[PDB]
Amino acid sequence: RNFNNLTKGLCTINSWHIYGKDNAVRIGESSDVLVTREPYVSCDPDECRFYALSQGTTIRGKHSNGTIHDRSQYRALISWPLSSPPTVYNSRVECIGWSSTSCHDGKSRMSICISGPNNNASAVVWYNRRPVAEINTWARNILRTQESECVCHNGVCPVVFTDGSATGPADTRIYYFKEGKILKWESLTGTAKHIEECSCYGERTGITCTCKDNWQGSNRPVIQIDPVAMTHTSQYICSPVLTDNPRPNDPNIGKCNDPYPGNNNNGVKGFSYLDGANTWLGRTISTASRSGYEMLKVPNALTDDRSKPIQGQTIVLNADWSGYSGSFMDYWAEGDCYRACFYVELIRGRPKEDKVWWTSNSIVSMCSSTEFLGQWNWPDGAKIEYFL
Amino acid sequence: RNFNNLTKGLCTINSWHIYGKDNAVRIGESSDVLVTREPYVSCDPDECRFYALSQGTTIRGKHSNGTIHDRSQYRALISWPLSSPPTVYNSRVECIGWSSTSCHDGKSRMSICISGPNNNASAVVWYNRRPVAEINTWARNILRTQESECVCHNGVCPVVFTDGSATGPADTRIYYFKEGKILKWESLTGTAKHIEECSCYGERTGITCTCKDNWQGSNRPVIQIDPVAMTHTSQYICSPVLTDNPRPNDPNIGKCNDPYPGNNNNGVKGFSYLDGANTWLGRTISTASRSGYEMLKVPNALTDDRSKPIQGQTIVLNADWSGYSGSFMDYWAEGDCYRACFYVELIRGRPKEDKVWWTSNSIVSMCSSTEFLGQWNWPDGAKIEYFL
Amino acid sequence: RNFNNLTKGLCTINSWHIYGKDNAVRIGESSDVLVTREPYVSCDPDECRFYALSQGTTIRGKHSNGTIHDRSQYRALISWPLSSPPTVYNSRVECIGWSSTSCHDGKSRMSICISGPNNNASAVVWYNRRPVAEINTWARNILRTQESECVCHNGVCPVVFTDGSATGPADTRIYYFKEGKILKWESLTGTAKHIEECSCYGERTGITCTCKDNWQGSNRPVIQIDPVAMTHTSQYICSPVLTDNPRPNDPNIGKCNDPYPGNNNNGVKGFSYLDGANTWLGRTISTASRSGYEMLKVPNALTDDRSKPIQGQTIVLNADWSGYSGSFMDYWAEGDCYRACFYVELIRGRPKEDKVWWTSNSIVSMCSSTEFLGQWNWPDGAKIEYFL
Amino acid sequence: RNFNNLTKGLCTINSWHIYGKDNAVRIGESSDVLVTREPYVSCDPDECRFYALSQGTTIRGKHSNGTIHDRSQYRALISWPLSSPPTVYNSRVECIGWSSTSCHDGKSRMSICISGPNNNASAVVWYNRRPVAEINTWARNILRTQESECVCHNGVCPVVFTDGSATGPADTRIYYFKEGKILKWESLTGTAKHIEECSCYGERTGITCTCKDNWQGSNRPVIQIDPVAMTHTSQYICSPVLTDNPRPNDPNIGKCNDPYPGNNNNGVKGFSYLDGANTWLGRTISTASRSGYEMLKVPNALTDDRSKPIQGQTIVLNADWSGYSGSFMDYWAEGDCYRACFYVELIRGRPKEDKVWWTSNSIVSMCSSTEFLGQWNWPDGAKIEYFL
Ligand SMILES: *[C@@H]1O[C@H](CO)[C@@H](O[C@@H]2O[C@H](CO)[C@@H](O[C@@H]3O[C@H](CO[C@H]4O[C@H](CO[C@H]5O[C@H](CO)[C@@H](O)[C@H](O)[C@@H]5O)[C@@H](O)[C@H](O[C@H]5O[C@H](CO)[C@@H](O)[C@H](O)[C@@H]5O)[C@@H]4O)[C@@H](O)[C@H](O[C@H]4O[C@H](CO)[C@@H](O)[C@H](O)[C@@H]4O[C@H]4O[C@H](CO)[C@@H](O)[C@H](O)[C@@H]4O[C@H]4O[C@H](CO)[C@@H](O)[C@H](O)[C@@H]4O)[C@@H]3O)[C@H](O)[C@H]2NC(C)=O)[C@H](O)[C@H]1NC(C)=O
Ligand SMILES: *[C@@H]1O[C@H](CO)[C@@H](O[C@@H]2O[C@H](CO)[C@@H](O[C@@H]3O[C@H](CO[C@H]4O[C@H](CO[C@H]5O[C@H](CO)[C@@H](O)[C@H](O)[C@@H]5O)[C@@H](O)[C@H](O[C@H]5O[C@H](CO)[C@@H](O)[C@H](O)[C@@H]5O)[C@@H]4O)[C@@H](O)[C@H](O[C@H]4O[C@H](CO)[C@@H](O)[C@H](O)[C@@H]4O[C@H]4O[C@H](CO)[C@@H](O)[C@H](O)[C@@H]4O[C@H]4O[C@H](CO)[C@@H](O)[C@H](O)[C@@H]4O)[C@@H]3O)[C@H](O)[C@H]2NC(C)=O)[C@H](O)[C@H]1NC(C)=O
Ligand SMILES: *[C@@H]1O[C@H](CO)[C@@H](O[C@@H]2O[C@H](CO)[C@@H](O[C@@H]3O[C@H](CO[C@H]4O[C@H](CO[C@H]5O[C@H](CO)[C@@H](O)[C@H](O)[C@@H]5O)[C@@H](O)[C@H](O[C@H]5O[C@H](CO)[C@@H](O)[C@H](O)[C@@H]5O)[C@@H]4O)[C@@H](O)[C@H](O[C@H]4O[C@H](CO)[C@@H](O)[C@H](O)[C@@H]4O[C@H]4O[C@H](CO)[C@@H](O)[C@H](O)[C@@H]4O[C@H]4O[C@H](CO)[C@@H](O)[C@H](O)[C@@H]4O)[C@@H]3O)[C@H](O)[C@H]2NC(C)=O)[C@H](O)[C@H]1NC(C)=O
Ligand SMILES: *[C@@H]1O[C@H](CO)[C@@H](O[C@@H]2O[C@H](CO)[C@@H](O[C@@H]3O[C@H](CO[C@H]4O[C@H](CO[C@H]5O[C@H](CO)[C@@H](O)[C@H](O)[C@@H]5O)[C@@H](O)[C@H](O[C@H]5O[C@H](CO)[C@@H](O)[C@H](O)[C@@H]5O)[C@@H]4O)[C@@H](O)[C@H](O[C@H]4O[C@H](CO)[C@@H](O)[C@H](O)[C@@H]4O[C@H]4O[C@H](CO)[C@@H](O)[C@H](O)[C@@H]4O[C@H]4O[C@H](CO)[C@@H](O)[C@H](O)[C@@H]4O)[C@@H]3O)[C@H](O)[C@H]2NC(C)=O)[C@H](O)[C@H]1NC(C)=O
Ligand SMILES: CC(=O)N[C@H]1[C@H]([C@H](O)[C@H](O)CO)OC(C(=O)O)=C[C@@H]1NC(=N)N
Ligand SMILES: CC(=O)N[C@H]1[C@H]([C@H](O)[C@H](O)CO)OC(C(=O)O)=C[C@@H]1NC(=N)N
Ligand SMILES: CC(=O)N[C@H]1[C@H]([C@H](O)[C@H](O)CO)OC(C(=O)O)=C[C@@H]1NC(=N)N
Ligand SMILES: [Ca+2]
Ligand SMILES: [Ca+2]
Ligand SMILES: [Ca+2]
Ligand SMILES: [Ca+2]
Repeated sequence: RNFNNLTKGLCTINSWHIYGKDNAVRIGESSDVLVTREPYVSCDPDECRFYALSQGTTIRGKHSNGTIHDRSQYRALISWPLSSPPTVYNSRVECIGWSSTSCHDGKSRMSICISGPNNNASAVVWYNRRPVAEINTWARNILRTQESECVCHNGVCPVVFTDGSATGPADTRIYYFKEGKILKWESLTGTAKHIEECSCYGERTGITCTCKDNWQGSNRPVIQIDPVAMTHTSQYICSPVLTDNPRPNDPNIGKCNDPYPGNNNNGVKGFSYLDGANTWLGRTISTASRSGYEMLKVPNALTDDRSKPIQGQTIVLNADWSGYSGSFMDYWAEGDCYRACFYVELIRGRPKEDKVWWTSNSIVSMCSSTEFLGQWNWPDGAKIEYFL
Repeated sequence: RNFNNLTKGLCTINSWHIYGKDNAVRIGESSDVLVTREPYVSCDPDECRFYALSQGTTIRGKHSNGTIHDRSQYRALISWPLSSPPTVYNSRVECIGWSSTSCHDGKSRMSICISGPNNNASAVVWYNRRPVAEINTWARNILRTQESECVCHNGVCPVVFTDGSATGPADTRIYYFKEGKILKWESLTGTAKHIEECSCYGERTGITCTCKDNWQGSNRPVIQIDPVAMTHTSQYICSPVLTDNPRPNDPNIGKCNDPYPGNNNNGVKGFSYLDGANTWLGRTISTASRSGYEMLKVPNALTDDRSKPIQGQTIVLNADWSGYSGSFMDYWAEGDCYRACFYVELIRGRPKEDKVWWTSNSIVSMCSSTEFLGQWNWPDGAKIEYFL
Repeated sequence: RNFNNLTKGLCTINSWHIYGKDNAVRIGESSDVLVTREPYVSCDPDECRFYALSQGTTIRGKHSNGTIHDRSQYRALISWPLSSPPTVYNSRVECIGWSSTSCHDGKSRMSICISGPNNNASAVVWYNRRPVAEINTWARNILRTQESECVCHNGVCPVVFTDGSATGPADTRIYYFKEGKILKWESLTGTAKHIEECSCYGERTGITCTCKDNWQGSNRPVIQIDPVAMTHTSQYICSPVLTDNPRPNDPNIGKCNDPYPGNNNNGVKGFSYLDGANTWLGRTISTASRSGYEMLKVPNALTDDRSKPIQGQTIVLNADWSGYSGSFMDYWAEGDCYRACFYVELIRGRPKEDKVWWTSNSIVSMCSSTEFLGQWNWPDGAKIEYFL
Repeated sequence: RNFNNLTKGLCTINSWHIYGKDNAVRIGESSDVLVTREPYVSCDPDECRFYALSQGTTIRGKHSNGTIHDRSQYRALISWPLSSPPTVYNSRVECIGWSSTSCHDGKSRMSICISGPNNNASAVVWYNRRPVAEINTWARNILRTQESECVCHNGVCPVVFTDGSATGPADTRIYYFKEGKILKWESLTGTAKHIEECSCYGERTGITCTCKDNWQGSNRPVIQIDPVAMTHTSQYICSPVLTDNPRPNDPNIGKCNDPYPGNNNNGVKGFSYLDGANTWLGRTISTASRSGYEMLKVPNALTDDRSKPIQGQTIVLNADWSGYSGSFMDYWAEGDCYRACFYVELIRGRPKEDKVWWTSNSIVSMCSSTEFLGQWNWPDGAKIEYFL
């Protein structure tokens, strides 16, 4: 086997087709399905799999009570076959913790899990299913990472971490791993003022990450990483099509180098594909809550502070709950281009649906098509009343 | 690995032997068995598997309520080991949607799933477990396909699709795929007046598909495909032994080039093996409903408008519910001929058994023998009262 | 891979050690464990597995009601990993039917299942997981076979079948298969007067089968098969240590060429290892019912009509229910001799325990040791009251 | 494949990072999780797995009643994927019995299980999943072994056994196996006065086992084995940091060649890594009961009868139940040193929590880091009240 190199550009995105859906909450009403949150998708050279942070209990289990909680000792990164639900009997534990990332370099997979109390957390870096390196908290305030896949080029896999405040300046670092070992790390540079939960993808231009500014911004910060030089830049998506949640209404001028104001101390993990005229942004439909999901074609969104949509696709109706979203691609597929993909976490239960005492989710996932395909909408599909 | 070529003729069919049976509804009374419908069987070079459209819930799950419904966002094509039931923990998701086909070309498997609303559905073509090509609705009226396996020759795998009315003229296309890519498509030609849910098999003569005319015909339309020239013809089975359901009683003269009249706007997926004196037709025993199943040896049924049975075998008693049926063969078996096989979907629940709120099925499957074997009958075997 | 040849003798049997136990009924009180009966064990070159006839329902399932029944359409030969229980999710279906045998020839496995009504049953012979040959009933009276593993030599795998009365002269045939194809069959010859449910093993001397005379005999008939010449002989175990059940008390003179009288029209499947001074016989402890199990070292039991035990080992206490027993060996193990093994079916439920409405079993299995090991006893271990 | 050789030293231990955790009791509240106890971890060259003695019932099953019991016929050594729980459907049975050890030699795995009544127990030695050798009880008083992994060097795998009194002098033997065959055994020599449940690890210096003195000692006996010469020595950990449970308070002078007095006829399985200045000892926090767990860096603990801690790490709070602990390492990992690892059994249920009628456990496991990582604590996490 050889390390994968990012040699292709993105395929032209003319619409999005259904890729995967697990219906986990529906099935888990009467099956041993693990409670999860913070899911994602990631491919090996021979298989693509769903990933998430388990809560170490099934949904029907009495221990599902209290699973709105983010960081217990009972959480772990698990993976399971594409579009199956995460069950006790089919889920493979990648590592133990409450914040994660994972990616295949073409030879083996690296998985990283962070665990610990708020003031003493640590990352353990796994490679080829063995622990290889460890990183202690540097700011003693909830060391945390992407919650979606990382990306590798010639064996080098950059990962974005943040340690420090969620409501003020924090200490973000970009680490560069190879075979699980730390080659290098660097402090965040550029104009992004706060970074969490980066969603990344790679193509010949390098690695592009769309993150969340939890502190002041409702536009999304972007980190662009050169995995050969092992350097990066940062800014915000310039477009006035704002993509965090909650967020203000879309203005006519966005902000390239500072947070667009209106909403503070909150946000949701999200993503974009930034590719000139082939640029597509994901966002919740609601400006107030994690409901609905849509894709919008916004030419040169990264650099054009006046850019507006010229095409779109609804993925989840505003009437239905969404959640985290992130990017991944099958780097090992046939063809001359990388097909952009994404997932949307469909959160069920607390805090929005409090008649149950649990919080979980299911997954829907799409990839791009060069056809202009008809659109459907893709709800979680479970009926909360059944769980009462 | 090499692409499979259709180099053999059918084995002589002198009776049918039991091949597989999953007892899914019996087992699912107390196990995490997924609700399904529209099942089939399909072989890889090293394994044969059961396939069906899941409803994204188990039978005992409260979400089984309402599963008479055909086209939700919670459906997916799944496969699972031969004669096991389709469980949450053993079912592999092939693609997402509510109409499907799948076949192995000798190197890898192609699976196709259609999803979307009635006026905006699309097919996604998967090859070697990756999405490769997409096809948008062309008539904006429930794009739909075979619901049983396709067949390949030297890498070319033809598939029959229909888009348009179920009760009048529609737009049927035959697509020719290789490695998931579209080589060619053509509009239906010939004398078949309406085409749905083709059941196909291949042999040195080419690929033969027996379909359903939902509009006016109670004889079955046939499409004969040359996978090298990538062309086809169509007509009806000439025999007065009528094989759709519901249907009129058998006359003494059938119809080769037009629907045999009596029953409109309904039908059931079915199959036949058309092979001169070695011809066998499948049909429900009842002329009114999906109950019973029998095989009848009807020499030259395809071409002889006076042909009658000279031998038969009961598969399911008229007292027991049947459903969809279709053809498949193990193209990778040893020997000098292809052994004809088929499955019968045994539907339980709604609309016929409405004391439960779900609709599901189990599978029974037979293959041909050159012996004249004794016959049994093969009911689903579940007791509805247990589910109350 | 090469066909296995029977080149070794039996290891010296000085005691029996625990080999496997699945505790199926205990576990099935609260797990999706299939109802079974007629179990056995059989090895591949890389794995040994448990086998049994499923009843197509779990024990806790309402369809377990009535499973005392022997021959429904819902039965199948299944296999599952050594010492695990037969669950819905881990059981592999080998073929469909209500009487079976199976064996690996060193290259692939042959499995045979019989299905059908009493007057029209048929065997389907599977090889490398595909149906290859079929055999119709020849006496129209419950065609039936070994219910434990067959044995192969240089690709030839003999199997004993019986068709006809259980209470009078019947038509027994020995079939010789290779790669699933019928090389030859012959009618039973020799002095055995009735043959059912042969338990076989192989060693350089040939293949030895210990069967059951259901009609008149409480001594066991023996069939000795030469798999090269494809011929056989038959007689009874000469020893007055009688090993059927029910049976009379042990006399001082046995019978070599006729049934030992006292009990008619009943019996249980059993086994022996007939090897001169290294001869060991299995039997129930009770003479009246299927309870208890013991091994007895009876020198030259096959040929000596005065032979008595000189050593023994209790396997299951008389206070505990037993059932069918049979022979198997790991033909692919290291060493200079074949280690004799056996299983005992531990039947729970009806008819002996009628407070439940089901009949099932678990498995215990032992192999021989050249040590003189201490003995334990091995009950099923389930408490019937828990199922009420 | 080649036999593994112990060619590396221990990595420098500066802290411990989370390695695995299965949350078995939490998950088993509503899933088919087997009741276990006496767990451990052991690696193959391509995978690391959890191991334990099943009780042949699930936790929610009614047969969980009475599982405080140590030695029934329903116990077996099982293994399952790292950090998954031991379920009916994912657990692989290694052998049958109520005391075990297991280890991979680089080519295949040896597993040993002891079964039988107290006065007639026997060990069966399995190699590459086949029984190879058997050992009868030599003292007729509960033949018993390590309850954690053994260690191999160039194909030779030493194992420590004890037969005889738990409250007085007993007969301990060290066996040396290769490919499951007995090369040699020897009686215990040295100054250890009672030996049970050795926890072993290997490094270039040889194989080091830390055991339990059940009779008089609250310091732990140590056996040091040369797997080439096949000889051993024994003594106690000299340190006054006492590590058995229950135990007296730590004095200022320990004992090298005799039991440190204060607590008789009890103890718990435990471990240490004895490596000069890189020495770390594990122990329960409580001196009275199996609660809490901590690691303490105690330079030259083995040889220095005045040695005290200079660093530590809490693993389980004193408020939480612990249990058995033992050593293992991934001998097949990359790098220039072997990374020390350990597991802690977290016992739930009886005798400490008697509102339930069962006894089971979950597992937490850590490995060493050369970083000085922040510490968390790792409770079982189940709420007993949920099981009522
Ligand atoms: C079968 O399936 C197919 C395929 O899915 C379906 O076809 C799809 O239909 C959907 C729904 O209509 C389309 O999505 C929308 O796309 C429009 C963009 O396209 C329009 O505008 C284009 C740009 O026009 C401008 O520039 C051009 C030059 O570049 C200039 O020519 C023009 O004059 C103008 O200046 C047009 O080019 C385009 O026309 C083309 O396409 C037409 C088909 O759509 C075709 O008929 C034409 O002939 C031509 O070919 C077209 O006019 C997006 O604007 C829109 O997204 C907005 O609206 C949705 C609600 O629907 C909202 O959720 C979005 O967030 C967004 O609106 C918010 O943001 C805006 C930007 O800031 C803001 O201005 C809005 O006020 C609004 O803001 C408010 O809400 C948000 C969200 O809550 C909040 O954050 C804000 O604060 C604020 O409160 C949709 O994405 C697909 O493109 C279309 N696909 C295709 C291939 O056709 C088909 O319908 C299905 N068939 C059936 C029968 O069902
Ligand atoms: C152990 O197992 C074995 C193996 O399974 C069992 O043996 C099997 O037994 C079954 C049941 O009897 C047989 O199935 C039937 O086969 C007949 C066809 O065979 C008969 O007819 C042949 C043709 O005769 C004609 O042509 C020849 C020349 O070609 C000429 O010589 C003759 O005079 C006549 O002109 C005969 O050749 C054949 O004889 C041969 O075989 C005999 C054994 O069967 C043997 O004894 C002879 O010596 C000779 O060797 C034989 O006479 C099918 O016709 C029949 O199917 C019809 O009937 C069933 C109900 O039973 C029905 O469900 C079918 O749909 C069908 O009838 C409907 O359709 C007809 C065609 O349109 C129509 O005419 C009918 O009126 C009827 O239509 C009505 O119902 C349908 C359905 O609801 C509806 O749609 C219509 O609208 C309308 O309402 C069976 O398939 C097996 O062939 C046979 N197998 C073997 C190898 O023997 C054995 O019984 C078991 N043993 C025990 C103890 O149980
Ligand atoms: C730890 O574990 C170890 C290992 O398991 C335990 O040791 C084992 O202990 C068991 C139980 O005692 C033994 O099983 C029994 O073996 C005897 C056979 O051995 C005895 O007889 C031998 C033959 O003697 C005759 O011939 C020799 C010459 O060949 C001659 O010298 C002698 O005078 C006589 O003529 C002796 O050689 C042998 O002695 C040797 O071994 C001794 C140890 O056992 C040792 O101490 C001596 O020094 C010497 O080395 C010994 O005396 C079997 O006969 C017996 O089986 C019968 O009894 C059981 C009930 O216990 C019954 O279930 C069996 O079916 C059978 O009896 C039925 O069938 C008979 C034959 O027809 C019939 O005659 C009986 O009347 C009876 O029939 C009735 O019941 C049946 C069944 O329901 C029914 O069908 C009939 O119709 C009728 O109603 C046992 O198998 C093991 O051999 C022994 N193993 C070893 C290695 O030692 C140890 O006990 C454990 N330790 C502890 C502390 O628990
Ligand atoms: C984020 O995470 C990090 C990493 O985990 C956290 O940092 C960790 O903090 C923990 C908790 O404090 C530390 O564990 C303790 O370690 C001490 C040992 O270190 C101390 O002592 C060292 C030795 O000093 C002696 O020798 C040196 C020369 O060698 C000499 O200089 C000195 O004067 C003295 O003579 C010191 O070197 C060391 O200082 C160094 O480290 C400091 C940081 O810790 C640093 O600040 C200094 O600058 C310097 O660098 C330090 O002083 C262990 O002694 C202790 O274990 C005892 O106490 C715990 C309870 O806390 C108890 O459970 C243990 O069993 C043990 O005490 C029992 O046994 C003793 C031995 O017999 C006995 O004497 C005690 O009385 C007691 O016995 C009683 O209880 C037991 C148990 O029930 C019973 O059996 C007996 O019978 C009896 O009843 C802890 O292990 C970590 O080392 C530390 N790690 C690191 C890398 O810093 C950090 O806190 C977290 N941050 C936050 C914000 O939460
Ligand atoms: C695409 C679709 O919904 N196909 C239907 C099909 C269809 O309604 C009729 O053929 C008429 O066109 O009939 C029914 C049926 O059992 O009659 C099953 C199919 N259900 C599914 N494939 N999901
Ligand atoms: C084919 C068949 O039904 N075989 C029977 C067998 C049979 O009734 C007797 O041997 C008499 O002929 O006995 C019973 C039995 O436990 O006595 C089990 C077998 N059940 C099954 N194999 N399913
Ligand atoms: C063979 C056996 O029963 N070993 C016991 C062990 C033993 O009783 C003591 O060490 C005294 O000798 O203690 C207990 C224990 O938790 O204290 C667990 C072990 N249970 C099992 N291994 N099943
Ligand atoms: Ca924000
Ligand atoms: Ca019709
Ligand atoms: Ca008899
Ligand atoms: Ca002690």
